[PDB]
Amino acid sequence: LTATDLARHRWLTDNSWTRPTWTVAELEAAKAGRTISVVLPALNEEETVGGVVETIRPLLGGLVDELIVLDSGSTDDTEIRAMAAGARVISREVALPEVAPQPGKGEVLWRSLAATTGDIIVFIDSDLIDPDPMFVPKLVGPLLLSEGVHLVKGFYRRPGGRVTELVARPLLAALRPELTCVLQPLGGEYAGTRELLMSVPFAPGYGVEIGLLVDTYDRLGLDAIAQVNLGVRAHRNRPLTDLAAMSRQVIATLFSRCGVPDSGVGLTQFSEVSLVDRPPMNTLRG
Amino acid sequence: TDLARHRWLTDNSWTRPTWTVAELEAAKAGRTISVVLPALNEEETVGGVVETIRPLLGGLVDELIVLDSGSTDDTEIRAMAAGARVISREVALPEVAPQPGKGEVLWRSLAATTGDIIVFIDSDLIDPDPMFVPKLVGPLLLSEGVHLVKGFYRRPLGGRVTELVARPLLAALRPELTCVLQPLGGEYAGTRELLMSVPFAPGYGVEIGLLVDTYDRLGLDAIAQVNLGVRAHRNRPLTDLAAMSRQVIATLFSRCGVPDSGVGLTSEVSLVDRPPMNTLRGKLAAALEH
Ligand SMILES: O=c1ccn([C@@H]2O[C@H](COP(=O)(O)OP(=O)(O)O)[C@@H](O)[C@H]2O)c(=O)[nH]1
Ligand SMILES: O=c1ccn([C@@H]2O[C@H](COP(=O)(O)OP(=O)(O)O)[C@@H](O)[C@H]2O)c(=O)[nH]1
Repeated sequence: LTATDLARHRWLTDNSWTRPTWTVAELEAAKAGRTISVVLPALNEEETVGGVVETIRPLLGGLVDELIVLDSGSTDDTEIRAMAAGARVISREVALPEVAPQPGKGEVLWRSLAATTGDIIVFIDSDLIDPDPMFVPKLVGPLLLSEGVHLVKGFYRRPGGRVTELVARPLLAALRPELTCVLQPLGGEYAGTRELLMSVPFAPGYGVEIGLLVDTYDRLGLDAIAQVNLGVRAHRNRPLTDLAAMSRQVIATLFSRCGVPDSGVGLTQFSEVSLVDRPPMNTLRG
Repeated sequence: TDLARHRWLTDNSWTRPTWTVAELEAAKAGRTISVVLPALNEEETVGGVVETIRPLLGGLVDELIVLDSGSTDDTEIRAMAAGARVISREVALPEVAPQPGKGEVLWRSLAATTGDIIVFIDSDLIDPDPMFVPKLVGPLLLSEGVHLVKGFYRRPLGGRVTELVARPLLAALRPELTCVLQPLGGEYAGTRELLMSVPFAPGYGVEIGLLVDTYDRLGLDAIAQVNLGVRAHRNRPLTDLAAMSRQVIATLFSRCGVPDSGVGLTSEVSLVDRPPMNTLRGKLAAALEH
């Protein structure tokens, strides 16, 4: 009944797949000379990083051209476990030597653009306990097969969370209502074209996902964004103080894209907030 | 900046209010106190809340009203049996058609009360305590310059909307107000001077709108907070919390001039305040300006 509703319905019809059952073989055949890089950001994920790598490794040399763990300064056994599991481990410093690192996830994903060569870049979190081998095929399907798509968001069915449903989706309803069609805007499993990703700033820390979604929308609208169901995953039960820090940075990043000033004041406890994006990687490479 | 917050907590926050009913009665100095419970279909709890306040009626408390918001259950009869006067939205402000939501109820109660101080207490509380009203009025009666008192609950050793939505948004847009522990709480008291003169946000936005307007107009030191006791976080469905969050966002955006689309969640979202009650009840308001 609203303009938002109407666009959502058609966008789901065209750009959302609850059964993204493309085969690896057909996706390989559709690459048409494009290459695919998979990047796992990792900070102290020794218990899970190898398991994630193991689910992607069978695609290496076929659908996937490179599988990189972009280490974020781990002090546990993340790097060596990623090595043994069959990934290429690259530090923030090796990825982009000319810029000093700053903390947070967004920095890692941004730097990975300088360390990878794929025409399509896929991000998968390294803290996943139950990774499924079809994540990468499902994420790249719309990029390889669907005209005009530059960003694919992977969502999970449940057997979003609190920040998604209380913070991100309500703020998008207020500020960019067409984007409320995206089921899991904060999700860490997603893929984009190099053309898109090199051309947008990267928000810091836990702002990176929402920043990329809004910057893509502001340039290209809903037509360029797709989503795919990766399967069933249970909600993680994270501490409220962590969720609040995430909510504060999601707010800061949304406000920075939507014309709202932000005090720069992090959370008052009885938190880390940065409004400093990294510039488009095109300004340094390519 | 934490110096501003530290000083406010030192002077304007009470974890253990010491006040007795007798000392508060003795401090009224001719001021009267109205207690208003908004109620929409609260038959299971409204009587218990009223019962905790009724012993104060005729002493500390001058009026005890349940503002019924269109209930179809036994809310009215049970509130009356417990000793409250029950006033419908229509009776409170008869010439203005009612609109839905909590903010409407609190706003209308201003036309149906005579107190120099108005105390709001939710009627859905499972474990009300008789010292709520004394604690909420203490800073209004015994401190100087306080106009709004927010009652907070200590938690066993705010909720999800408070900590993920309200506090982070205040950090971004009204940073001093992050010192308020439970900005969305429904137990609070205000002066007639303040409440009659501010617009009232609709629905679930009413509390945050009043907090921000008080802050802007009267300042941080006009706001106080008091610990009402230990209460466990209420476990509500996420969809309900999301609808509340969306309205909190809308009201804070209204108070900051952020274009809000008005688009709800696939939920009710209003961007329209009710005007200050002194615009519709000017003679009542003037009679109470004292
Ligand atoms: O500074 C950071 C923060 C996070 N991450 C990675 O980004 C993903 C999401 O991080 P989050 O903090 O949400 O999860 P957690 O680190 O608690 O598992 C995980 O794979 C982290 O290892 C990272 O590489 N650098
Ligand atoms: O339109 C409304 C919505 C709420 N309330 C009252 O305001 C308080 C807070 O409402 P909430 O919806 O949080 O509680 P619930 O109505 O779910 O018990 C309660 O005493 C409600 O009865 C009201 O009078 N009118």
